[PDB]
Amino acid sequence: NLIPTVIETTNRGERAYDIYSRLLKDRIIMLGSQIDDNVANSIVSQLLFLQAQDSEKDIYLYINSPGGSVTAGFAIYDTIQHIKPDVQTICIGMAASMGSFLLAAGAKGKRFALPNAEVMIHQPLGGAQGQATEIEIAANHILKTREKLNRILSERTGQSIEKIQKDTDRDNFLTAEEAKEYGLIDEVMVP
Amino acid sequence: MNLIPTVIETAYDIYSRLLKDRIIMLGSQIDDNVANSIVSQLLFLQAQDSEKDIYLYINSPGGSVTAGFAIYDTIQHIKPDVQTICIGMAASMGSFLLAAGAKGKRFALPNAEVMIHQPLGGAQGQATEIEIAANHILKTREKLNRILSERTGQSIEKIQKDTDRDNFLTAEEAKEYGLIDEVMVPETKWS
Amino acid sequence: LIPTVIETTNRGERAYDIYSRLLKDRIIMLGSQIDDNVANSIVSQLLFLQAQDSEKDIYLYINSPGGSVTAGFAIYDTIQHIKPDVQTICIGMAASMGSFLLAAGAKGKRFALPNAEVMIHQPLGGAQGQATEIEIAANHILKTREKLNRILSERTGQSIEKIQKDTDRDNFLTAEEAKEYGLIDEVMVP
Amino acid sequence: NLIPTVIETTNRGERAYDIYSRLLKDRIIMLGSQIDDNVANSIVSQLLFLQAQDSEKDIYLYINSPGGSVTAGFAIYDTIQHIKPDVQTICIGMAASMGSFLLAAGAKGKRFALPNAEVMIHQPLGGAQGQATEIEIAANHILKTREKLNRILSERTGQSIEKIQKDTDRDNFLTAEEAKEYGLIDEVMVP
Amino acid sequence: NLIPTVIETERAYDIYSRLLKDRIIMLGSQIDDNVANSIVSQLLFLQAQDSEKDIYLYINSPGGSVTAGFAIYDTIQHIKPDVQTICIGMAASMGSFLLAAGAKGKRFALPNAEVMIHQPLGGAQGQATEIEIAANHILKTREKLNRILSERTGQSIEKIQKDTDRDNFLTAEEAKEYGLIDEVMVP
Amino acid sequence: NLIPTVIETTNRGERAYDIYSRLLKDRIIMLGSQIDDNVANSIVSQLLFLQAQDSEKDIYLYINSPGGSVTAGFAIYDTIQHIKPDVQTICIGMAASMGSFLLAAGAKGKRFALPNAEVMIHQPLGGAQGQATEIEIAANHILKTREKLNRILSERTGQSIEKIQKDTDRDNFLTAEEAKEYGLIDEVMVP
Amino acid sequence: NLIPTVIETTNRGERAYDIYSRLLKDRIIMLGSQIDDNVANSIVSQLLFLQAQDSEKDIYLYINSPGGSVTAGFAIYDTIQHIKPDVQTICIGMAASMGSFLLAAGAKGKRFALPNAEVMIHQPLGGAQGQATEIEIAANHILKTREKLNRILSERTGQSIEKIQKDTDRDNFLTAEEAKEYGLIDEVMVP
Amino acid sequence: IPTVIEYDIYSRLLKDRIIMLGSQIDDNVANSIVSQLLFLQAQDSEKDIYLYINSPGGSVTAGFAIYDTIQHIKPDVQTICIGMAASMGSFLLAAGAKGKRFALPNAEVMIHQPLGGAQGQATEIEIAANHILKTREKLNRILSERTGQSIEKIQKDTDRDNFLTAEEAKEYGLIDEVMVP
Amino acid sequence: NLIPTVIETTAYDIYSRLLKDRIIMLGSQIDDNVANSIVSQLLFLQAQDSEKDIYLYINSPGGSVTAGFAIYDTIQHIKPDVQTICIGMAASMGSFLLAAGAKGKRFALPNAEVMIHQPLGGAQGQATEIEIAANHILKTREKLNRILSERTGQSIEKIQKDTDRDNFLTAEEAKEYGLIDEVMVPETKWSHP
Amino acid sequence: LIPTVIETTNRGERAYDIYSRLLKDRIIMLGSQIDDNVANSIVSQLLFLQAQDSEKDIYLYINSPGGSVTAGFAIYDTIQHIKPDVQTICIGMAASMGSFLLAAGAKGKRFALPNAEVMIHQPLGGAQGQATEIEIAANHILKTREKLNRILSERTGQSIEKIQKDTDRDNFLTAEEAKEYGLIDEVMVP
Repeated sequence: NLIPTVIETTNRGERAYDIYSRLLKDRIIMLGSQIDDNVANSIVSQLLFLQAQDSEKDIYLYINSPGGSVTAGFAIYDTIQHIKPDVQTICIGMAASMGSFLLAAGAKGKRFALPNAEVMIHQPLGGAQGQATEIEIAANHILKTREKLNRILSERTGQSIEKIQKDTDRDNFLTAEEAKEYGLIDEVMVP
Repeated sequence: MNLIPTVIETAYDIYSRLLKDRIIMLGSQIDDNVANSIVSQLLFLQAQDSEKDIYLYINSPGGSVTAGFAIYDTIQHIKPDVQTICIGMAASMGSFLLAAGAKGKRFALPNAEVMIHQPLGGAQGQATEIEIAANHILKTREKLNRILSERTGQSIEKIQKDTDRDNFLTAEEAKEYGLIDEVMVPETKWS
Repeated sequence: LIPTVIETTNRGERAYDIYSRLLKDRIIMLGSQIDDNVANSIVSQLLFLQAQDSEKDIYLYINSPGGSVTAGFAIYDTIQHIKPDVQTICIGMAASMGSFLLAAGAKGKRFALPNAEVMIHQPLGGAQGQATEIEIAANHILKTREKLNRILSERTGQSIEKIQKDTDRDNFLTAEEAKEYGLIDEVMVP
Repeated sequence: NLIPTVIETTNRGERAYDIYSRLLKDRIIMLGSQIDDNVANSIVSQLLFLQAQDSEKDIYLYINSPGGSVTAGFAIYDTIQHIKPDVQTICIGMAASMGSFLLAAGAKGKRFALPNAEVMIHQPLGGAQGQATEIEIAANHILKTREKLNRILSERTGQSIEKIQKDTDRDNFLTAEEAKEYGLIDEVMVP
Repeated sequence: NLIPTVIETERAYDIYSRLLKDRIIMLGSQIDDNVANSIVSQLLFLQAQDSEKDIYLYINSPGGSVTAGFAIYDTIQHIKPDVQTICIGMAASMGSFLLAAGAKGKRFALPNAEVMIHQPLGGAQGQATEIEIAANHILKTREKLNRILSERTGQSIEKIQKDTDRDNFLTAEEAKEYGLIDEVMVP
Repeated sequence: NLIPTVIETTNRGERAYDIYSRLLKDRIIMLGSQIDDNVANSIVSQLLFLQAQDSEKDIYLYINSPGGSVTAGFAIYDTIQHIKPDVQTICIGMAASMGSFLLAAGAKGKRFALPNAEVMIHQPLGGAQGQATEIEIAANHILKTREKLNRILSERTGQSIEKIQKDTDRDNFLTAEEAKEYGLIDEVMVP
Repeated sequence: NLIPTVIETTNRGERAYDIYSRLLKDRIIMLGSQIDDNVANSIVSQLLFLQAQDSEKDIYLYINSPGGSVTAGFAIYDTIQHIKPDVQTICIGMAASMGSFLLAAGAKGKRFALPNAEVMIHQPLGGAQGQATEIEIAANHILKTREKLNRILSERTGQSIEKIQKDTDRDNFLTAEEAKEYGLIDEVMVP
Repeated sequence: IPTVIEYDIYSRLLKDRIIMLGSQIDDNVANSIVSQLLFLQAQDSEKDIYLYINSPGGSVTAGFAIYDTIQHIKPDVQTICIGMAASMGSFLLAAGAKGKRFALPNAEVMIHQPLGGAQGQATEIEIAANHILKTREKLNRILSERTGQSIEKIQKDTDRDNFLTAEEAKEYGLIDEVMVP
Repeated sequence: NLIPTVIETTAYDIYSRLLKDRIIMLGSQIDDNVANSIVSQLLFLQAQDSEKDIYLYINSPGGSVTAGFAIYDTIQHIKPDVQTICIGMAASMGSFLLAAGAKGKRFALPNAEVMIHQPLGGAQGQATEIEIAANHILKTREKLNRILSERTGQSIEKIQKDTDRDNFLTAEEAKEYGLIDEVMVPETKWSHP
Repeated sequence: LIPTVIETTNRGERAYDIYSRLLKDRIIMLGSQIDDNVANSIVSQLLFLQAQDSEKDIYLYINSPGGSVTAGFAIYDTIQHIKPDVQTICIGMAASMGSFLLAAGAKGKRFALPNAEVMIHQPLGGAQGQATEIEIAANHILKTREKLNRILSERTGQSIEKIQKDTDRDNFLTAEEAKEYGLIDEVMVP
């Protein structure tokens, strides 16, 4: 039992939705995996389609993710800012790395976490191999990527870039209350 | 009219047939994929009817704590009561979810087992990195024990002692512990 | 390759896999090892059939080498829990937890075909780690064996002491031998 | 190109069958692989379905199989004898081991092979590992299983148990004509 | 709902299935039990639809299992309709055997198609007596293939034995001359 | 991982589209992978289909790709140029190597990047093995391929061949604004 | 990865086509992979299907292929020649080895390449292992195969067999214009 | 000749008629110990030999090469269990000169039934089963002779792993004395 | 009592026999094991005689930079002149050691190859960790180039440019570059040692 | 597992492996692929033999499929540099860099046994990476080929142009063909 189906019956007969497609009808998108190009391609396409249907109505992005690719993360980030409707973000379980970046990327006032959800922030990870000059190019690129991430996190959270740099040097785990205090979300969702 | 093909396992599978009657079947380890699916089913069922009970059958060795908390928080968040029924085994995060069902509506069948223990994990790298990971797991244990204490009526101190090692409980022991409310006996089939 | 059956209804054609087609006639096919996935499916089918009709009999065919004891117990308790009588029919082999489920069918409604085999034995497992962790695991499996033997005793009429001796090692039984044992009620003659 | 689809257009629409499901509609079952518990489950289910559709019309079981599991073979064997319709057996290509046993299990007068089909008989195979007494138990079991197979073969072919024992000590390949002479089949199907 | 239409494969109406509507069977792989069972099934279905109209079997195959090939061969002989055989690309080993097995006057190859004939291949492991049984079996299987090829080509068993000792590649024209096909299909 | 479905209800039917096929209905093509022959075959086919539906309406090509095969990239490049509609290009996330080549291949005035999308340019990569003569043939071939690539990029950007050669000697990472200044795109799309 | 779908309103209801089956309605066949027996089976099937639809109208074969099996290539080659419709060939990206052979195989005056498409010609490749007499048989066969390829290529291009032999001794890469001058194609399609 | 611990330390003890078994019993180990036993007899056919045993056992045939060589030679072979003597290890410990079988106070002994495998035809499985059952009968008979226990008791006591302390091994008759410091 | 003689070990091998004549034979990659052995040989030879020349034959694709510096620093540290002779190839740290020989005593045979390029490395982990690894390899390159400048007479600027990619030099080009002092030709066999 | 030879010397019994015993008689055995390790050993043997006697001939037996060009040149240059003549004797096969070393023997003292084989071809290699890197590797291997052909031309008396043509593909020569070519001076009669 992985992904169940929901049947609706209308004057056109039966139609079948997988559970995620059923929620998409209600403008809900689930980000529930590692972020890669396939995942970003999917989320981007869902956002574009939802705007096409209605440019005024809110979209709800549920986030349970350990992060992943920074550029895939930025394809989702930029699409969210680009479209007309507000995108609410809701953290369930865990938002780490690029996942926590996307959580912070929701419409101001509309970023949430459930009470026992975990938020983790840290610096980007990568690799470099080859000649000294090639390692230099790769190091400069990851350093500039970190600067870009911190700059945006500063705008979204209200914290200084200096504070962001210090707090992301090592793995930094926050509770839902701490994430609110930090400025990564706006509210902890009460039962 | 168009009718959706029906199957036991993948189309309209046996689990989707139960979902129509507001039953969710957990029969695997808890990972992010399973949690995201269960969360989605829970949100779907609330949207269909905010008042009617939901039924969550649990046979699970447990798994990810964060994936488990995604389910846990969704259950508390939603309006309908979620009944939990242990069949076979509920271990680790599986037992945590069983204990999280609506008060008075947490059940086990007579030969089902319940296992409670401490969270497991790993760390590698620098002394400072191991420290951060140790602190994180210890805080995760404190969070789990605090909630179990609230849901069982057992003290935090007692939970800590009883979970130091693998602790197997019968259905009756689980009831006495406060993990469940009632052992469902075959004699009361017809009430 | 699981075959499809298409049925005509007054509002259109419906495709079934062969197993869902038999499910329409209240037949459940167990033809594999018992694990959490298989137990989830069998339990789901049992609950579905109870919800369709709480009075009509269910037919559970069993060809299984066994598997997880906890997964087996999920099925066992579900069978005891539901209102309908669950008939059990052994075809091929019911071994270990498979034979436990065979014996769990409704009294008078436990069958084997003439050449079907039954095997009973003690539970299998493992433990790794500290002396204390090995002790917890040994006590648990020993308690599990007592539970299995107690229920088997009640379902077969054999004493707990006899069950213990007979399950010490692999014990292969013919369909007639299983009937004599009290694991089934009748051998189904063609 | 593995498994093609056939389309039939009816008064109330269009219906699509894979080739094997199309033949099943004409009471034809294809046993075309090694016999295991999963193959047996599908064959038994098809036989049970066909009897429920019509309890008197013949069933046709085509066999191209190297054989496999004895107990899975017996699930099929016992189901065939149990149901009311006559089950015709037709060897195409090869029937070896448990496949040749099932070929001989067809309704008397209705067991066939095509002229160039190959039939092989031999003693059961297996294994045993562990303590001396465990090896003894496993040896006693396979020997008793061989006795059971030989006894039924005797009933089905008219050959003595003594002859079957000798003729199956090692791999014994038979032509369609030799299989008829042996009593494994009734007729060689001539073009 | 209508099944989706695709080139290659839910369930789907692929290009091969669309040809099967016109009584054409496409063999474009090695011959194993799965391929054979599907082809046998297609032949039985086509006979049941119409027992009079011709069937067309295109062959591009390196061969494979001899028993799987005989499952196809015997089904072709068994059914009422004529089965035309058409070699495209290559018919090797059991593939060339099936090419030769088409209806008399209705076995074809395209001009640049290749045909290869050779002896059966196999293995044996174990006791001396077990190697002997395996050896006798493969030699009998060769005898069976050569006798049938003899009837189907009009070549003597002696000549087939000699010509199949090693890998023997034939052009479409050489295959017609050999009696494996009846005609080379000219554009 | 599952791709969501969108069901479009028409007058007398229902169309169940996967999200990508739903966008294609609105003349949107999503390039969200490495470029290889299979991806090129699909993109080219989508372009041909869209031309056949309407030869005048714009097409939208979203690009999030690390590039890949040069020849496969040229199959797409030449198809874009061949067809009558304007193909707008929109970089989201990253366009690297052949991905950045296709980005620059869009209709003039209609090449775009989102604010945080990354663009990378570098020289072609390959390999050669065997005899001295064979290595010579492969070296000359890859050198001629680089000359072809640089000449086209020169035409598309307005930069000289000499400048492109220098700027592509090593991995060269560009921001969206830098990509605009370079002439690879025409505009950075602001929210 | 996933092939997009086109859905159209038809006399039998809403009909879904993969992008390639939709193009098949315009008599377009897309070769975008290595040539093996399965690819050949598919391409031959499409050619036969299109002839059955209409025996007079032209077919358009797009070629992006690194080549592959010579025998599979000849199954396609002979099918192209056998059928009544003219088959137009259009090189996009790369036509190498058997790919370039199929490109040259198109209807006289209807063989095309897009401006940046590449063509490569060389001799057949193979292998031989075993006894000296077996290596002899394999060598003779591949030499005979090369003679066959060169004779046909001579007929199709207008070049002498002697010139083909020399030009194909090693990997020989050609631009679209070079391929035209050679006689492999008739025209370069300018945008 | 150069000397190392690992002309080694074992070579030095062999001069004083000491043979060290501190590994699993396989054909290579058996060949070495047999060769050492034959060498010591050739040096002096009357003087005692000392065999130290710390072994989890191993091959039954390899163990029987050693056992039969002990019985064949003229010198008494004292056996001294250190650490653990399991399976064929405990068999060789019990095989020492009567009255000259020893264990150190914290040494362990384990007895159980032989282990094996079988794969193939029913007839082949039967031959292998009959073989291992005969092997067990041979081991149990010899163990009965060397301990004073009945064949019936040995059979019951070796059905599963049976761990013994040094004192328990003495009471069982596998050794004669537990050595005092 | 006499030590057994062999060409190569599985005993007094061929390299040990040449070591008696103060010849050290480098014919492999430079790793720590090779470096520790060569350093040990140099220290031994100095202890035998602090005056007499050492002869280091080099046929090496190079290897570990730190291992190469263990050898380099030992050469400079000891009293005797170490002659270097390139046979076959001296690449990367191999070419660095060739250049490290006693001034006036660095040779290549006529068909030997010399290759110079930049150091190679790797980094994985956090952005901060990649930065540390990059800075370390860049400083390592500066160090190598500085020493090559001093030993060849070429400017640091020239070496940087010339080592950006693989740069293959003939024996004569290596002389012209200042990596060696003389191409040892067969014609001088009898007239010169 | 090389056999040992023991000899009485001026102050005691000394053991040699078969190869170091032959080395006493100024014989070096090449019977493998050429790599840096093999070259280190061959070069070392040649330097040792020069130091033992600078005047007496050395005998190099060659059975080798070739291998590293640079490792081969280490050997080639050492031969040309040392004072004594190096005789070369081909047994079995001298292929690629092996046939180059065979041709490198003192002129008049290059031999093959009657059934020995000689093979000549162009250098083999590879390159991965950027277009610029592939160019550097291609220029390098082409320059390496020109160097080999120039020396072969000098050693054989054949033109560079003929050598280029004759080495385009694998070219197998009998012992008599290798003499005619100029790779050896004589085929040794039994």
